[PDB]
Amino acid sequence: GIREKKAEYFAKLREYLEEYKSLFVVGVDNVSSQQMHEVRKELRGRAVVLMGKNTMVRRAIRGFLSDLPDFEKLLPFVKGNVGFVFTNEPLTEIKNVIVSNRVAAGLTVVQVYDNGQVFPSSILDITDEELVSHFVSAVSTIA
Amino acid sequence: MSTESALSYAALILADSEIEISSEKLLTLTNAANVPVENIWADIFAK
Amino acid sequence: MSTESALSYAALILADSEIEISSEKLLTLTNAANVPVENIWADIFA
Amino acid sequence: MPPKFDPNEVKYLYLRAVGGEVGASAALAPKIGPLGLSPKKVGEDIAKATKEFKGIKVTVQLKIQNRQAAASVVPSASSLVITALKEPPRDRKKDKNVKHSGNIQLDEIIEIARQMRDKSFGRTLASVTKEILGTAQSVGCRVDFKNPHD
RNA sequence: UUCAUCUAGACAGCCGGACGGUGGCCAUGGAAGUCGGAAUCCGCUAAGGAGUGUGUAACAACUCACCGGCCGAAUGAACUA
Ligand SMILES: [Mg+2]
Ligand SMILES: [Mg+2]
Ligand SMILES: [Mg+2]
Ligand SMILES: [Mg+2]
Ligand SMILES: [Mg+2]
Ligand SMILES: [Mg+2]
Repeated sequence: GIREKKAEYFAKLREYLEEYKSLFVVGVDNVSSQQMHEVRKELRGRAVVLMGKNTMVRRAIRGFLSDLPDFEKLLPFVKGNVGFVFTNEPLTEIKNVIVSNRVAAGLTVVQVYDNGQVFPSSILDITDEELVSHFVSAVSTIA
Repeated sequence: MSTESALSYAALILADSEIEISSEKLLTLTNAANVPVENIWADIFAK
Repeated sequence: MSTESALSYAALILADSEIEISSEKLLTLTNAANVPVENIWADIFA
Repeated sequence: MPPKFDPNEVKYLYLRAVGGEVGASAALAPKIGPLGLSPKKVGEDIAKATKEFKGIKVTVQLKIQNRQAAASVVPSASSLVITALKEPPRDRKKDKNVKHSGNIQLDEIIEIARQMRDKSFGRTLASVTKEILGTAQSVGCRVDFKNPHD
């Protein structure tokens, strides 16, 4: 009955942890029912976002710590009011669909997953400025 | 810098700069970055 | 140069900047080096 | 050139747009008169949105879904009395329930005519759906448009 | 004592969301969830009733059912002597 539906959630959750190779941890503090319903329409193509209770995810994560292991250290991020955005797109393009659009006075990206990695979405906000002047400012340390 | 030390030792060694490239280096110099500080180099300095 | 980022890079990660932590580096990456090139990098260092 | 947005549904012949039109210096019977050029197809409830540029009679009556739905019934009469209280519950519109959701300008917010037209069929709380039918869970068993629609 | 809920996070407390078809249909001065007749459909959903109440002339505004954040382990009913 209620074991019924919860287990159905473990199902469609486990399925996204496998299929999609990437993941965002977004925070929807406040954020209307109308805001969310329109980040769907914006990301309908590639990404798909899934929501739920904290205590349902800390378990389901560990519920399969067997296979798919590096979702393990996703747990010290699945606290507060969090949400999941699974995708198979590049970095930058997705985050700005989220971080920006349908914001009023929007939701926030707090951590990103890509094959056992934990991006702060702050080392993702790169502009080839400290990355081009490191393939060159060290070339003056070579010339 | 942390994500600009071995990445610069990659921006002055080997040849190109693939994801499977620096990962056989930082995980070989007995001192890697953070694995995510590495995959970033396969994004912010492309081509 | 090639041994300029393997004998000057292993000198910041605690490694014998010589041929055990610079020439074997080429070996641990499938690259044909020489027993007198890193030595030519060891000499040019002085 | 000025700008605004006011909307008032229903549509009989063409009648006062209250105080919202008033403190704007449109007119009473004139804003209602330029709302006849709109209310013409159909003749039973609409959804008009009048635009306001200084004094502009822009009665662009945007498409009401329950209206493109109700209008897909038959015809008969127009006003006054109907020997009781009027009725309209028969229309087939089998492949017109989705040709209506197809007219749902983006909107829908779902999986094309699969979910847009399974809800427009639901919006029919007045007609009789595909030929001889009803609604409810006879929508979950639909096979048309969709792949052709999307 | 028994039965039911509960670490797959209950109960209670404070706190967030409380959506789209859509002012759904008859009906009328006007009735858009809320004087009122009959249905209670879908979408999207973690969740949102074609609507619990407050309220407007009719919208607004608030509230709630429903979901969540926080916490951390008990809670509900029927009994026995
Ligand atoms: Mg309201
Ligand atoms: Mg009322
Ligand atoms: Mg639902
Ligand atoms: Mg217990
Ligand atoms: Mg008693
Ligand atoms: Mg007893």
